[PDB]
Amino acid sequence: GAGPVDAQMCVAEGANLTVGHVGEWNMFEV
Amino acid sequence: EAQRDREAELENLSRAKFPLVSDVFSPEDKAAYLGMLNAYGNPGGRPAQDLNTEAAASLCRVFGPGLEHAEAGRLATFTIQAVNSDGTFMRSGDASFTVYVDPVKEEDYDSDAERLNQYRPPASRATHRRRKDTLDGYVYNHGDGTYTVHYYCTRAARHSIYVYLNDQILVGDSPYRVNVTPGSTDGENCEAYGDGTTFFALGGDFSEIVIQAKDAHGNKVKTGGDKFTVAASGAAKIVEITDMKDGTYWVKYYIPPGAERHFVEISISYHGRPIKGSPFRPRPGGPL
Amino acid sequence: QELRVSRMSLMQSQSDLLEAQKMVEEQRLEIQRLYKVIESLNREKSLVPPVVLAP
Amino acid sequence: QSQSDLLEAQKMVEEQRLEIQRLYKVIESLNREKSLVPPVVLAPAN
Amino acid sequence: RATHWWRAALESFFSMSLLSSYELVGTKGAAGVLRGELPGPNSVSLLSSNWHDRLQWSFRQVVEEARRLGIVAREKWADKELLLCKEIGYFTAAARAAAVVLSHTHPAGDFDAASNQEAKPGVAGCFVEVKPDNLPAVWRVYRPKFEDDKVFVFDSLVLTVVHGSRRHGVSTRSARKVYANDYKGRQAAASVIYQMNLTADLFGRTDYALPVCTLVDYAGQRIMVEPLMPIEPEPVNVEKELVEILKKEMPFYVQQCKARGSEYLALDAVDKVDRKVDRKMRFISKSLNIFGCPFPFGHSDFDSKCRIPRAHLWRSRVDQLCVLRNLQELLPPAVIKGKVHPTHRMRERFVQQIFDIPLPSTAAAPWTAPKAENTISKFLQTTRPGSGLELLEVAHDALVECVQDDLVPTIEALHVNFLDSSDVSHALHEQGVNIKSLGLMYNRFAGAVFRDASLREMLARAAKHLFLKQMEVLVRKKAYRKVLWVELLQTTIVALFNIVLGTTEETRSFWQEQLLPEVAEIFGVDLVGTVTPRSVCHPSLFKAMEFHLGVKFEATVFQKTQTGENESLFLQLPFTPADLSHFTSIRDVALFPHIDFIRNLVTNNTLRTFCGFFPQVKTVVPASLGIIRTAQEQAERFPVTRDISLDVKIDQMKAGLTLTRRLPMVYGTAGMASHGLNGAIRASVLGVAYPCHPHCVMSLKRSPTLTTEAAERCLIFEGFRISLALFLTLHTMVASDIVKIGKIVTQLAYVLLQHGDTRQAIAAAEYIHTRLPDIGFLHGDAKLLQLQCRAKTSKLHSMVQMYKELVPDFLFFEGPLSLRLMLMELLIAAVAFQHKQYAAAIPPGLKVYHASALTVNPNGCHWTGVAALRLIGKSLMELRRFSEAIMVLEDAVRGGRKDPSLPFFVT
Amino acid sequence: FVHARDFELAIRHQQVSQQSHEGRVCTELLQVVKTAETGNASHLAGLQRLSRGAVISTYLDPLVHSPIVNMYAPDEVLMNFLLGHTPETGEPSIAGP
Amino acid sequence: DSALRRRDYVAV
Amino acid sequence: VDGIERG
Amino acid sequence: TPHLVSAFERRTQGRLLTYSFVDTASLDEDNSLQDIARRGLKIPMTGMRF
Amino acid sequence: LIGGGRVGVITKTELTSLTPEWAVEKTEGDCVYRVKYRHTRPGFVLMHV
Amino acid sequence: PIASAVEYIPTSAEAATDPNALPPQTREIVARAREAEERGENLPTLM
Repeated sequence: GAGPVDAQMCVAEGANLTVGHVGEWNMFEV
Repeated sequence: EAQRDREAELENLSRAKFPLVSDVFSPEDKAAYLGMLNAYGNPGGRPAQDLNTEAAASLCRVFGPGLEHAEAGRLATFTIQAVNSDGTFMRSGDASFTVYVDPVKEEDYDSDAERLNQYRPPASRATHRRRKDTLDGYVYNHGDGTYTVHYYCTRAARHSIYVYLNDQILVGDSPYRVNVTPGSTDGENCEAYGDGTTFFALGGDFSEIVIQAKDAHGNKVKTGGDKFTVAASGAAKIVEITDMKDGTYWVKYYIPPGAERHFVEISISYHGRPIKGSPFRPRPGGPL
Repeated sequence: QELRVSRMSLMQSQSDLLEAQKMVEEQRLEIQRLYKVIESLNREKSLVPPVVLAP
Repeated sequence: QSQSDLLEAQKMVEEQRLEIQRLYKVIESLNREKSLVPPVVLAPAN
Repeated sequence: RATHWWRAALESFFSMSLLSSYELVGTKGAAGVLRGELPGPNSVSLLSSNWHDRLQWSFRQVVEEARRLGIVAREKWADKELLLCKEIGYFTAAARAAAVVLSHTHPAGDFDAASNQEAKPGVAGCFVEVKPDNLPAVWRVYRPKFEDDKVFVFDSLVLTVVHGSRRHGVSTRSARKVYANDYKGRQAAASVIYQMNLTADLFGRTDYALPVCTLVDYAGQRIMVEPLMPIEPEPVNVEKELVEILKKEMPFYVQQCKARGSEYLALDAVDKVDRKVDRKMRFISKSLNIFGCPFPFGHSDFDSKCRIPRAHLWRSRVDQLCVLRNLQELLPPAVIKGKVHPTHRMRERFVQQIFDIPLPSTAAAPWTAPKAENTISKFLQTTRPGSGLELLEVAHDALVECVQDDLVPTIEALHVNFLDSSDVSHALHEQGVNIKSLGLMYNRFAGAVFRDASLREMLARAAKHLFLKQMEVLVRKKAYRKVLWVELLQTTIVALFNIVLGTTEETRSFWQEQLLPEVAEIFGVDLVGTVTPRSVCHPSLFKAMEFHLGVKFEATVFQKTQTGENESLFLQLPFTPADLSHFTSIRDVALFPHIDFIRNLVTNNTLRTFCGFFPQVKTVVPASLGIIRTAQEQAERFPVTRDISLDVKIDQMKAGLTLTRRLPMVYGTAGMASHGLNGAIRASVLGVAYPCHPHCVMSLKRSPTLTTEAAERCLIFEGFRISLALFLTLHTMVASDIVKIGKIVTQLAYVLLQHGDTRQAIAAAEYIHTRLPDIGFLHGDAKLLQLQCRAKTSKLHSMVQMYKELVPDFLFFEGPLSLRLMLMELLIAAVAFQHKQYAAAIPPGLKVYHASALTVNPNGCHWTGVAALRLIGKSLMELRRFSEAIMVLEDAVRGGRKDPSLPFFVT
Repeated sequence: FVHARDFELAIRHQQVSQQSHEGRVCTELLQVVKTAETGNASHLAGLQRLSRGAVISTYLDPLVHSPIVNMYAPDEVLMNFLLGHTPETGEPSIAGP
Repeated sequence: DSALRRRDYVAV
Repeated sequence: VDGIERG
Repeated sequence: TPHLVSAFERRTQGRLLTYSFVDTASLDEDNSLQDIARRGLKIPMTGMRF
Repeated sequence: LIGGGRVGVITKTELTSLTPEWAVEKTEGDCVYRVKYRHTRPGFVLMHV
Repeated sequence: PIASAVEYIPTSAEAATDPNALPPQTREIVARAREAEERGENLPTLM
């Protein structure tokens, strides 16, 4: 039952969501 | 059929030539190699009778760092040396010194264990009555009078170490008190209590997932200083993570005003491994 | 709206700052001191062969 | 500003720890090698 | 004859007489005592049937005699050590014999098939499969680790085919790795057991036989061949037996350990039953550097629902010895962030020679060490670990740091190799890093030749893993009963080689969606979108893929398009099953030994049925023998280079990087640039001495008297020659190696070439490039001897002949930017400088300078770049082109100024 | 379908050899000398005969290569039309229906 | 003809 | 090419 | 620096090389001479003329 | 060369450019988006996923 | 050239935080190490 994709239930997970690094690639998942 | 050696001698020139060390190496050079092997190989390799005496009891020493402290799920070792009744030391090593460890809490010794030793044939009868938690320290004999013990006893209690000679008589100033406590903090058994496991607060007031650190086996760790990676995936923002330095940690989350219908979860976790109840899913507190 | 960083307590944010800057001064003083042993071994001429005068 | 300096601080502790790790490797090797140096032998000509 | 001391070894490699269980040819070891005692053909043999008897008898001979001392007694200890490895080589000869014909007669275990379609007839009939209803005694001691695995008993050899497990989720790829570190556990044990019996120090209950197993690989089957222990008096599990007595001596201590993790944790208290058993296990735990019980009996890392047989140490009655079985959890695993990987295992060299802190067994094994390890080397990397998972996290972070700062700069400063498929898979393994960590080295490599070598190695591995995924499908469906298995095996090879390397669109599309994602999910580097096929399309990738797949091609692959005094080699790019190798010529008979014997038994009484594959054989010779350890510890106390001084070590720390640790290393310290004739140019630039770096040692004491009265070669030379000589003879009588045998000889001939000795290095070279196969760049290295050997003893014309052969050989097999080419050009310019041609040294020396900036250290200069620019500046000085000499020497000054890894003497 | 490789060859742009007629017949006929010396019958149908459609005479008498000698053998009819044009056959095609 | 690659990948 | 053909 | 020479050679393999001048005062301040010795005259996303 | 961490400071550089290079690498059937980003400056910004 | 006078001897300084802006706990620790260099036990804390 895929249906539509609700925005509110889309979650953001990762270790670099709130921390950053200048000049290096920062990764997170959605 | 009488060949044996007179067909073995013709076969070690074809298909069985076998270069040996004497064949490969000249005689002058072979003394050089074999001389070098001296340093480079296997670096590790009826007059009468007089008397017989036993260890007494009160004079035997029980020195050891384990008889004063323990380490989480690890060895607790102390050395007992048998002493002759006058003061000299028995450097022969023939004395059994059993160690029974009693965590200090009818009301739970043994039941099954006492029927095993109702007789315990009387020359060597058992004297200690086995508790709900006696943990037999091992009796490694060094063959020179010294005996190392290895025991293991989890609970947060003031344990009493008992030492018996030939499993008959108490030794030294037994029982010795060790302050066995909770140990190193791991994941898994850590438990979260409060209203943050359940209904949160509308309007961004706050919510609270106070967690209690636990060691590997049951006990509650009460030494602050560790770190708990608390993920805030969803419409949750971890405000504080403060160490209370008595084992409890103090973690917030708040839902913004206007985003209470969203997906909110909290993922408190130690190094790699989560805790009991993560990936915690709080529900809206007030109606609608 | 109210940011999550602006509604935290001033006490714990500052206390974690002073304890972490204390650790910064810990590591700096260790760096000073291991470099003191480094400049010791280079400059005191102990990484040089000693000399023997045989006849 | 306290939070930006705070996340500054764990990175500075991590970078200083890596420089400590380099220094402990050099110190250990210099101390171990400073017994095996071959001493030089000098002899008169006449 | 002179050459005899290396020739007799390699000739013995070419004649390793194929023996059945009853056959005992020889008058030296087991064949001179046990001959004609336990006879019988295959029909009556099955049980016991020598092999295990022959191997353990020779193991009893080597331990009995090394106890005896004396110079005459230890000479004969030297023979029985080679006789033991000759006996192991007899086991491996039958290991390749049984397993290769197993694949032909019983494809994928089950007979049926389109081959032998017609009681099973032929040589297939002599194979007796065992289910748990046929021979239940065999099923007990030798149970397959997974369910799809079939076990065949032939002569006295248990052949466990690897096929994964369908139901449980274990692929045939993952099953091959769990069988691989099961072997690595037995190789780990085999060194420790040999040492434990060797030293004096510590009806003896546990007797600890030599663990012997071979992982022969013919076309991705992973046949495990083990000797059969005597099973007529069905072996007592020593694990059950030890804890049953312990349960009848301290019943309550066993139960308390049972509630802890398992009843086998009480086995740390086995002194109560036997003093001998407990102290012997203390030695195994100390040498392999493992906590508590040395072998993982009670605890496992794989989940319990997947029924995987744990460690057993079955002891029999006929010969009264316990053999080690199922040691797939002996090595400590690698944990990345908290998720445990039980397929991946840390190496022997990391556990027992790098990380001196003991390591746990699986993970769920409870950590038990009472804060006695406060600070040692690597000092636990702080953070105070509390359980087994955190200690393995400390160990894996130590292995990441060791592959980052201790393996990358050692390879970058030449030293080892890292050049041609094998010795890239050996430099990783013996330095202590698993081969699956190569993705981390790719990101940190700066030079072009090392980056392209790692990229080639990962891509050659990845095409192998797609080959194993495809045969997972071909066994998933039952197609080996419809179509003929041999040509289905061959047609997968030609389809794969055409789809990976080619000049069409379907090879670029295959790289974009299947090959590069395979590299990403194993070596852990996202290379999709950068490693377009026109960067490594050179047939170096074809050679590395050739070795790692176990398939051989003919010399008709490499033709040439000469256009006047050159070769200009090329490869054709239709691949056919016809281009696959038929083992007839003298160069490739020594890659599938006994081609003429395996021919006669699977044909007729049962040409396009043998073509292609050869068995990759991975035997278990213990790395603790007298010959093995003597050559090893001589190679660590006499290294190639310890640099000019110690103040340059402090300079490299200043505004630079960490320090490199290199470990003892017997073979593979080879190539040019270390102790070839370019080692003389390197020594002149860096300020050191080339032969035997600190000195030219000719005596044993500094004698003023002798020098005052003074006012056949090096002792290091004669010692390392005579230790590597018997090192060569041992591995050749082992046989079963092929590529690393050639790696012993090319290392040996580089050392002969170092201290003069031109004629012996000439003869040792010509053996390599006429008789040994073409599976590495072994024929590139063999002619690489000849150009250096002629260079010492003048011979300028044979230099030019040898040079024009290997210039098209190196532009073709390594590309236009090569380490071997740049060193070769520097040697030609050096010879041109010696004989004072002056001109015609600028054109070769310029090609050194245009290459050395890119191929090694693009962060700035190299000793090859400095030697190149100095040769150009000297030559332009004496040809009176004085203005151009100003540019060349001043450019060397500016580049070499602000650059580490070059001493003060260079700048 | 028999010459299925050369049909998909005519979709390619090819490379024009920068040599004379004597330079042409020098280089593939030097190639075939040592491809013959390496042996094997696999090369025999591939390049050992297919490269022999290269005469070393500019003049050709018209009683050969006539418009009616393309009657005795149709293989060179297809070879001179399908971008061979007087100047590798190892890719098989699965013969299923 | 590399578009016949892509169109055939859409087809069977 | 004839020698290969009758080889 | 040889870091920038090796990076330039790997990029412009097969291209053509032109000598050109650029005014440093008209250059943006981030391409100061100290930073040019480190990075190698970084190009802004709008390009730079020559 | 502004003061601590470029936090709370909005010059022309925080107004006109403010472009961290970002990309997304969605696979061919998973439910997971891999998002990567890097920026030239330190500071204090709001990300709108 | 240039006589070896005492003002031409190279002198080395060091980065140190101003000891009026530091908190008293870090002031105690920094001063403790600076008294420990007269006492001579500034050998590494591990070994």
